[PDB]
Amino acid sequence: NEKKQSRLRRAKSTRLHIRALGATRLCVNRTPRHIYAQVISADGGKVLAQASTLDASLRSGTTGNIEAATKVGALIAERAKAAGVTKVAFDRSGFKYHGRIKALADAAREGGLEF
Amino acid sequence: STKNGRDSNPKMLGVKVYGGQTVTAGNIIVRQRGTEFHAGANVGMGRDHTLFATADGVVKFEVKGQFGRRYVKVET
Amino acid sequence: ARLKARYNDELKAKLQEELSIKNVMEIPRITKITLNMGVGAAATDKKLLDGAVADMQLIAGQKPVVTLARKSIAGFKIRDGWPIGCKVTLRGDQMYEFLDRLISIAIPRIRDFRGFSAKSFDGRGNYSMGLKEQIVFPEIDFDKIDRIRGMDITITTTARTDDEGRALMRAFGFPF
Amino acid sequence: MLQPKRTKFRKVHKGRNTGLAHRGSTVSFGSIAIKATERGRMTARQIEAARRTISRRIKRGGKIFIRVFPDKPITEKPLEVRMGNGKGNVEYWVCEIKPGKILYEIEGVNEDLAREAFALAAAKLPFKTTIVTRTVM
Amino acid sequence: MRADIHPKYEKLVATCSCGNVIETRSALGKETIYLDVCSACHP
Amino acid sequence: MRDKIRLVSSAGTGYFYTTTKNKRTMPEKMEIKKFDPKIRQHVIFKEAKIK
RNA sequence: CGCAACCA
RNA sequence: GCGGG
RNA sequence: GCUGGCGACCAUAGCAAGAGUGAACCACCUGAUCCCUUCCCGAACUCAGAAGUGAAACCUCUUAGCGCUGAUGGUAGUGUGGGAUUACCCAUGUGAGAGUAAGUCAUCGCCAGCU
RNA sequence: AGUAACGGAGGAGUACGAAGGUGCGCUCAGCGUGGUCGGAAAUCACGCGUAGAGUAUAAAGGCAAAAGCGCGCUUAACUGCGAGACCCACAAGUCGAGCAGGUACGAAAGUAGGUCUUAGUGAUCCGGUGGUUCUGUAUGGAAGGGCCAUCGCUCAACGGAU
Ligand SMILES: C[NH+](C)c1cc(NC(=O)CNC(C)(C)C)c(O)c2c1C[C@H]1C[C@H]3[C@H]([NH+](C)C)C(O)=C(C(N)=O)C(=O)[C@@]3(O)C(O)=C1C2=O
Ligand SMILES: C[NH+](C)c1cc(NC(=O)CNC(C)(C)C)c(O)c2c1C[C@H]1C[C@H]3[C@H]([NH+](C)C)C(O)=C(C(N)=O)C(=O)[C@@]3(O)C(O)=C1C2=O
Ligand SMILES: C[NH+](C)c1cc(NC(=O)CNC(C)(C)C)c(O)c2c1C[C@H]1C[C@H]3[C@H]([NH+](C)C)C(O)=C(C(N)=O)C(=O)[C@@]3(O)C(O)=C1C2=O
Ligand SMILES: [Mg+2]
Ligand SMILES: [Mg+2]
Ligand SMILES: [Mg+2]
Ligand SMILES: [Mg+2]
Ligand SMILES: [Mg+2]
Ligand SMILES: [Mg+2]
Ligand SMILES: [Mg+2]
Ligand SMILES: [Mg+2]
Ligand SMILES: [Mg+2]
Ligand SMILES: [Mg+2]
Repeated sequence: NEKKQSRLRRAKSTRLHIRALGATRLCVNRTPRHIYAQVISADGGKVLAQASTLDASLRSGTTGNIEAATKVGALIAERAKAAGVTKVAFDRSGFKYHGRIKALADAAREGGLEF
Repeated sequence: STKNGRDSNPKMLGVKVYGGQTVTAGNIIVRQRGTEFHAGANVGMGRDHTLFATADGVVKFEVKGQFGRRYVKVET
Repeated sequence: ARLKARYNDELKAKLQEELSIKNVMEIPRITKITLNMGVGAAATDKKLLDGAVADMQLIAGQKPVVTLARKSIAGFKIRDGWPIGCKVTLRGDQMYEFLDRLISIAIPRIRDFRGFSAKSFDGRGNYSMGLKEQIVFPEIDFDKIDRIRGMDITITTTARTDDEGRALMRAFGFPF
Repeated sequence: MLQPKRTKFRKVHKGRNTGLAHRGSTVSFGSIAIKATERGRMTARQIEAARRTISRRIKRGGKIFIRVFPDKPITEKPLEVRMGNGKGNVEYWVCEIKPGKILYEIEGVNEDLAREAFALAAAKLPFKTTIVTRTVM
Repeated sequence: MRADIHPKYEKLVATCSCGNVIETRSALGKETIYLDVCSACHP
Repeated sequence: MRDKIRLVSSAGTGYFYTTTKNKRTMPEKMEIKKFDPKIRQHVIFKEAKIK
């Protein structure tokens, strides 16, 4: 509650700026057990692509560490290129950019996503 | 003799372009002290909180968000 | 050091039985202990200004922080943003160590020590003690001591009622 | 005579007294009331005089509810000054009276003694008044 | 914890005057010799 | 009050900026990096007396 | 503190 | 701008 | 049928009061060696995890008590023409605020996972 | 929109190299309950918390992506400009996306041409200082002038008569 409430307060600024820029957004979410990435439209309503640690290719392994995040980043980069999404803005969603989030973002940069 | 004779010059504030009117880029829409109107799409804000059109289109006023803000936007 | 594993191994079932707490998670635990030392005489000298911080860093293993002033109370002769306090927050592996080193090596070391004041719960399981001098501390020595001030201590626990707080403080062997 | 303990501003525009009194028009504190059917101003001196003549008459039995309070300051120029040089000085305070306004209410007194008291008070006021009773809707 | 900011706190054995030798991690830098204890008081 | 001062380019060009400064809360000579347009480059401008 | 110089 | 304090 | 994320919409959606959820998910959680943190503190942030618990929290249900919405009618005001001058009246057009009856314990979309 | 009176109320003739930029973080004021002096009102802890705090400064309009409060690094308090507007007797004033160069911060999308905004000001003439392949009274120089930058007015009766 208090944690999620404060983190969403931290995310609002970047989210409103991304909406004002009118850009495709790579929104990420991180829980102690899993990680998620969604490539979302500029209008904020349509999910153009997605990836997570629930994919029958990462779930059977272990999730919630930096290696699983790198794998998710590679997978979301591929799926986003498949749907014709190249230029994105990274939405860390109130999480610090360092760590698992950074691993996902680096895997996505190397996968072909431009940001 | 009293101590009241002062006032300042007029500032000519207010809505300059109303809803439905066509604008070009750079046209001033609102002269305001604070933000009684907030910039929506294709509308920028100047240092003195002036709302101006950053694109051609028609002006549209709305009430949006959970703070019930008045928004100006330009439809292209 | 001792108190942590003691509560982890002995006091847990004891508290659960004595208080009748069904869920394991909702059992009274100690969350933090904060030692504040208000010193209003700050703009007057430096002995009693950094002496509180040094006495804390001696007593508490962790360094202190300088609590500033939030407003400008005229009758108090303070202005917004001026150092008027000091504090330290012991959380874990040091909070239990402070509880030990104050409840079994310095608890009964003050002159004419009655039991305690056991009606200070703040409507919840959070207790607040008091002290008149640092002489009781087995760390600060009365030779090096100077400009005797006193410290306030507040133990914050994950307790709901004052009864649960009383139980959690008794299991730790309080002065009652 | 009544007066605000303090105000935000010393002097006030003249204004227009127009319309009917739809708010303070119902007997709400007592059993009988005097009600203004005409429009005007009520100085604080008039309020004091009418309260005195009512209270001396009903002889302290029952309570009197004053429902008007003078909160408008009225200025006047000193004698033998010309028309400029700022606004005149405050002299007295008035309450604006719209037709239908309850001025005084009496609780705990029979109807005839209270009507005598209200007739005595009416001769101290600058507008026409009426005697009204409490109803139920 | 920040390292080069805090004080030093090491082990410490406590010799009570009533046979209740204790052990604690404190900042006395020596061996404590207690007179009063949580067993040798009027609590 | 605040005194007027020049910030002269340390690039040889005669370019300068003008600003004000509080002589009591800032007695040392101000040094700040600014764009010289005669060499089209950021250099250091040092304080000098207004002329 | 005084004497003397004053033509945006 | 020249001396005094 | 359930969770998660991102939106639309900004109280007919809220407060207050009850009640339920652990396959999964989510939360609390265990520890901090390492990356990162603390004007002190692994509280927060961060990392490595999976022994527990749905206690708290979230979420989902139920309830008009309060909020919120809200007619109809009347009233106030008012444009034009006319009549009076203490601010009204008449003809015609317009028409609140308050209050009343009543309604509300949301509706909708994209994606993923679990049954 | 504008709108007068010797109508009713108040402010200004500044401040700031950070109180500017940027990235990151934070959220008050008031209540209750406890706690060493310490007490209605200092600092600590816990519960609420209706915007009632704060904003360099008067008031108004704003302020959660806070425009309020901190920390790190910094100089965009840049140069050349500028579509298009607002306001305007003129002279002035105001806002400005975008473009080029050189930057700062940021992983990055980006954000920065001073400060929440609206007061903090003074034309022209005469002259001073820096720069300048503009000019240079036969010619070459120079003096002097021009141009760009900037300095000197309670010219406050503030469009300033000497
Ligand atoms: C539509 N209303 C009922 C609403 C809904 C939500 N919820 C969400 O959107 C997210 N959670 C849901 C969708 C409800 C499950 C809301 O989260 C909110 C609000 C209301 C606003 C009102 C805010 C308001 N001001 C700041 C514009 C205000 O003055 C108050 C107040 N108590 O005075 C508020 O509480 C307000 O700030 C506020 O917190 C709101 C919400 O958070
Ligand atoms: C500061 N913001 C985050 C905020 C938070 C809360 N609520 C809380 O803090 C919640 N309280 C907890 C700590 C959860 C118990 C708030 O409750 C509010 C507000 C904002 C204010 C804004 C107000 C504003 N004006 C008057 C300054 C305003 O004009 C509006 C508006 N919609 O136009 C408001 O809503 C405002 O008046 C208002 O009500 C606020 C809040 O209530
Ligand atoms: C509907 N709005 C206008 C509202 C009104 C009030 N009422 C008052 O404060 C009344 N106070 C008076 C007496 C009028 C001065 C309200 O008291 C509230 C709220 C908003 C709610 C929203 C709550 C919300 N839900 C989903 C739990 C929520 O999640 C948030 C949030 N994410 O910020 C809230 O702020 C919320 O919990 C909350 O506090 C609300 C109100 O308190
Ligand atoms: Mg922020
Ligand atoms: Mg508002
Ligand atoms: Mg009607
Ligand atoms: Mg209505
Ligand atoms: Mg509100
Ligand atoms: Mg002249
Ligand atoms: Mg020549
Ligand atoms: Mg020249
Ligand atoms: Mg003149
Ligand atoms: Mg003039």
